[PDB]
Amino acid sequence: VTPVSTA
Amino acid sequence: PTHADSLNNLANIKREQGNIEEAVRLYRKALEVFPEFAAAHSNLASVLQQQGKLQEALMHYKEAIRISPTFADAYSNMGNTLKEMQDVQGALQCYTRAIQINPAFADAHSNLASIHKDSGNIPEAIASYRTALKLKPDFPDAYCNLAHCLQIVCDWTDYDERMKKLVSIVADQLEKNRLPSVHPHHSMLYPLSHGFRKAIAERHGNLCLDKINVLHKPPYEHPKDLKLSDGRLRVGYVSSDFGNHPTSHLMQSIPGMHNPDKFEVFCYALSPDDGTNFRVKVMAEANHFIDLSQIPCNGKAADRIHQDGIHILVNMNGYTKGARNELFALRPAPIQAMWLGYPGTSGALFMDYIITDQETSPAEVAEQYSEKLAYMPHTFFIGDHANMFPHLKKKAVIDFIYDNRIVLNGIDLKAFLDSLPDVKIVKMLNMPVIPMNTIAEAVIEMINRGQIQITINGFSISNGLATTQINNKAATGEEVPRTIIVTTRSQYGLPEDAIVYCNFNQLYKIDPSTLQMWANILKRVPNSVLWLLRFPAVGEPNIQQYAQNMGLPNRIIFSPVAPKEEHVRRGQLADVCLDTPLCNGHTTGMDVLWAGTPMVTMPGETLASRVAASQLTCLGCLELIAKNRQEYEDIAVKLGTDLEYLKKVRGKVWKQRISSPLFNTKQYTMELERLYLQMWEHYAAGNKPDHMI
Ligand SMILES: *CCCOP(=O)(O)OP(=O)(O)OC[C@H]1O[C@@H](n2ccc(=O)[nH]c2=O)[C@H](O)[C@@H]1O
Repeated sequence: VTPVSTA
Repeated sequence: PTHADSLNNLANIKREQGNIEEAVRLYRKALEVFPEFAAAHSNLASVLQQQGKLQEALMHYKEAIRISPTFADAYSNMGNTLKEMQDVQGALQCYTRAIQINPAFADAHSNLASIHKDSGNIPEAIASYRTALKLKPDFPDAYCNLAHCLQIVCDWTDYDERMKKLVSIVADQLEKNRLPSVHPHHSMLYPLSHGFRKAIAERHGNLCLDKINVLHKPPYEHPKDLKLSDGRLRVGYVSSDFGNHPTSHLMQSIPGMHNPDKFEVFCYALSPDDGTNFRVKVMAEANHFIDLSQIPCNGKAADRIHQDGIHILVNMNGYTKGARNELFALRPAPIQAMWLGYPGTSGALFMDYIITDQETSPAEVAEQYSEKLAYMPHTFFIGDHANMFPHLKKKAVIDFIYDNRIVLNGIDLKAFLDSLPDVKIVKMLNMPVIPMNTIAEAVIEMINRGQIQITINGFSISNGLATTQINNKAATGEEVPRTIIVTTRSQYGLPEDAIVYCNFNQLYKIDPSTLQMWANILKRVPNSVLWLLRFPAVGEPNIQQYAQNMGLPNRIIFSPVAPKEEHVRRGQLADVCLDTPLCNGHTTGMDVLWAGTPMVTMPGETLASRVAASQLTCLGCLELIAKNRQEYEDIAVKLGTDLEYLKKVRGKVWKQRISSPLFNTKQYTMELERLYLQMWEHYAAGNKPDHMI
């Protein structure tokens, strides 16, 4: 639900 | 058969070298000589998977298993292919089958651990990685992935020993020219040298170069002037994150604010349309929008870019999820620049510039980066907050005078306040104060009862906890709220009569040193609390315990992760934000400043550790930047005790979020445009890339 900056 | 073994063994070595085309040819030769060669099928499948030929890979994994039904490694690797196809059920069925066949098979446990982590099951991922390491104690991939899992939940058992071992693992892998087990995006979290971080990045960039070399493409011919484009510089923004993602929340207004007399904007999406207004806006406002998710072959996708005639191709992913840096390895444009989405160097020769600034990336540390520095004049950071959350430009309060106990925001706030009998205006430009009367009591009652909304004098008054029930697009930041929203400390269990320090970052950005600084601040400021997020919830008891051991008595209050608009709005309830020095709030930094909340930071050496200082410098609040840990503590404690000084600093942030360049997307775009023309004119005169200040 909460998009984040990820590898 | 023995002839087939020699071909297979050679293929395996060719693959390790990155000679993918030759590896495939040899595996196919091995199968021609010995058709029932299970290992050859499985190895061929693995290289086909690497090339993105997922159905062909599957076919060969199944052939390997038909030949040898107990081939656990085939099932394990087939699982990875199914995971890449978004078939999590199929992936778990394969991993669990592999582990059933051979419970001592470390690689399978490690693959299972990864899918647990990706699914949001950190405790099971930890357990499966520990099984892998018990079975194979020298397993760099599993150790480093475990280290990140432990980081995510703030498990700091043997932290310093763990950090030393991570550095040791990287040294050893770099010395043997293997792909390092630490991911480039994670490298800023660990005490690695700048050389080691750059080298990690370079080796990951080289994986893309190996993949494109199969295609046998000549260098593309690049424009030498702007003749074919009517004197317009053609800029291509490449991103997997045109949609509901922090990067769109930063830059969705930029494409549309480009000067069409001098620029032609192409947006290359690497992701399909997610249905959100973020994607709608970039599609509507870019001069051209190209969905490269429909073109999975990187050769044809890179041709698609070269036809369009791009001058500057901008890499907004770096080594984040959804990247297709194979597109950049092919060099379809003459100038290729890293911008915004990735807080680090690519380490790659195929990227020419990194768009940064003097505060984030000072000239001293230019060896940290493989690219040349291209400075924006204030900060390279930008946020779309003025467009997304204009209801937070002004606020009112209810006097139960505090600016952050009970807060109202809304586009129609002025009209609502004008309908009320005895509103007091406090000069700061100004803050309206609703005195404790019947209307203020109606609002407080809505909040206390947990009601969704009420009506006062015909105005819609919404409970800030209920935004998704009122307008889900307003909750996500896709639409501006059309009601007046109420936000209170009591909604989050925060104290009415004490200082609230906040940090709204994912918990992985906190380390032992940081929590020790925060504890020291809290001990110096009686009754104050630290407000953190359940990001994720399984990190809470670790934080609370380590804080207990440092001497903190209910001084840390956790709240759930909120929808975007609520997250930004509730930052108005804090007095001060305490930034994470290991890796700063980036988007989260902009969020807190938009609420008018001062942020204390300590810039480090990495790009990721200096963004908050750059934001604050652009904002014009140099007094919030600490040079060492003592200064960080002293600044934070002064803000929590000297209440006139706090009022002054908060007033400064509140005004300067509008008057400074920080949230001014038009000014930013124009400055970015000047930088693009410098880059272009430098190249058009036959020069190679050089630093730009
Ligand atoms: C690509 C880096 C983005 O910046 P960063 O500050 O590192 O933020 P991430 O952790 O990658 O993403 C956080 C993401 O979540 C939003 N948020 C945070 C907290 C909350 O309760 N609700 C949210 O909606 C932030 O706004 C940010 O977009």
